[PDB]
Amino acid sequence: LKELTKQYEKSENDLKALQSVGQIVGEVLKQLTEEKFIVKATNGPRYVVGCRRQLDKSKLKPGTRVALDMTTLTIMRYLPREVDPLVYNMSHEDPGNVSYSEIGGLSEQIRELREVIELPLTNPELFQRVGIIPPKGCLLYGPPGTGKTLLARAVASQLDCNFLKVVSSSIVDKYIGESARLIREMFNYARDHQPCIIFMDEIDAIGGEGTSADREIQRTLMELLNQMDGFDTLHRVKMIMATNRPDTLDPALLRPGRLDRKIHIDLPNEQARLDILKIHAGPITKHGEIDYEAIVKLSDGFNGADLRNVCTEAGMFAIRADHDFVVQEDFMKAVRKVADSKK
Amino acid sequence: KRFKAGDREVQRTMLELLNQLDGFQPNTQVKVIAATNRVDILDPALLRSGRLDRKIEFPMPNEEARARIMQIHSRKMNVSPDVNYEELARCTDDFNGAQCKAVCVEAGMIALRRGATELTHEDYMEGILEVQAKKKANLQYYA
Amino acid sequence: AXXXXXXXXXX
Ligand SMILES: Nc1ncnc2c1ncn2[C@@H]1O[C@H](COP(=O)(O)OP(=O)(O)O)[C@@H](O)[C@H]1O
Repeated sequence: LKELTKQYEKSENDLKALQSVGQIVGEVLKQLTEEKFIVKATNGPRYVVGCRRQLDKSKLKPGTRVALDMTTLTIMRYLPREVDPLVYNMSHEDPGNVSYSEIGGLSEQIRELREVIELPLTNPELFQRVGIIPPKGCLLYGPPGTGKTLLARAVASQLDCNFLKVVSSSIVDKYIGESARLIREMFNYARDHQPCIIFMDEIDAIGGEGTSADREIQRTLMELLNQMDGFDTLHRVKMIMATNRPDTLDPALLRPGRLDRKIHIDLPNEQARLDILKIHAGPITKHGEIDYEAIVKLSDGFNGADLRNVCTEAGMFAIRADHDFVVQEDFMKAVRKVADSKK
Repeated sequence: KRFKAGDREVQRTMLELLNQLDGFQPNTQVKVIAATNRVDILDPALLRSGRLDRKIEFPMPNEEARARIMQIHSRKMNVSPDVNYEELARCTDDFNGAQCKAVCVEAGMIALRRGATELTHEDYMEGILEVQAKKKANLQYYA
Repeated sequence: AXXXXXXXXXX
């Protein structure tokens, strides 16, 4: 009888369930009085509805989802904000957890970028204690592939703050005013999701003359510049716009509260090649000893992005050969493969 | 890429596919491969970290490749044993592989109109003119 | 160059 009882009791809830009706899910959009709202069904007319007596008058603020009754059209209970990956914004792109230690040979540069970006977000007291508005924005310039993005990605991982990555060159679309609009949606997106490191990729495109299209670049800079030092809201989000060419960038863009700190990140540090390989080499099993030093000179002017491949490409050499890397002979050719074939 | 327009249905299809691709981790036997002829219009989201990131590059074939490519699509035909496929490649430039097949198919046809069985070298060359719509006329000032 | 664009309406 005990087995029959637990199933029978669940069945009794189901008999009640058959009775229960559905609520037309909708969103509130105004509050005319203390008993009247203007609710919109998800794909439905806008009904003027009241709220059930056992509801919080307040909690129902514009934007607050509700599920009104299907006949009374009186709201019966709030609901959480709908969550779907319908977002068009990289914002959800988790940086992923990357420790500062993983970027290699940028101790000073990483230290600086920590200052401007990390500080205003974590210990604002220091800035408000001295009375200066928190610094906002870091301009990371350096040779391509050196790893500007990663440092900007680790900073997000330490702070646990949402990161939005914009390929700046892409934002400059051909049709007029699209280019300003993409920048505008970025900062407007930030207001909704705080705090977000807005990492702009090569910024030479938008910042740095007589043609219709030669002033669209001019307009887009003005939109970028305004959204920073701009009436609206000053905000708490930070931007890490990184370029490859710092002479091109316009003067206004490099200012105290409008993007400061020209952190230079040159090709992997001489010693870094070790650290970078150290941080990027060890993962792959490789019992054999390493003459890293020769790999260092075997890899002069290496982009660092190449160094990541060096070890990985070596793994493919190992993926053929056998299954365990036991020889530096591998990195040598791997260094070549990540040089002549990386040209 | 992206764009209330009527493209908010395909946008759901992409994000759905975007969703699952990141849903499953590597180490699995669900290796994915996708093909596109215009990679300048694809979303950056589609190619970021856990999505099609190692991107395969398909070039327009080189001259040696064209000589080979024009061979594979000619095996099932009775091409004459003296057809310097190499020489054909030299005359066949800026040719996508498919067009490199078009010469083979056109080569067989051109033989047909001439009532031959084996495709001579000339038939192949006439294809290299009719694959690109050109009409070879013996201009006079050459001699 | 810079191209202004019109638009239709799929019903
Ligand atoms: N100096 C570096 N230290 C660590 N990783 C690096 C470095 N340079 C490149 N990488 C690797 O390359 C990617 C980061 O390069 P990225 O930041 O996009 O270069 P850049 O922004 O300078 O063009 C990551 O996969 C990272 O592991």
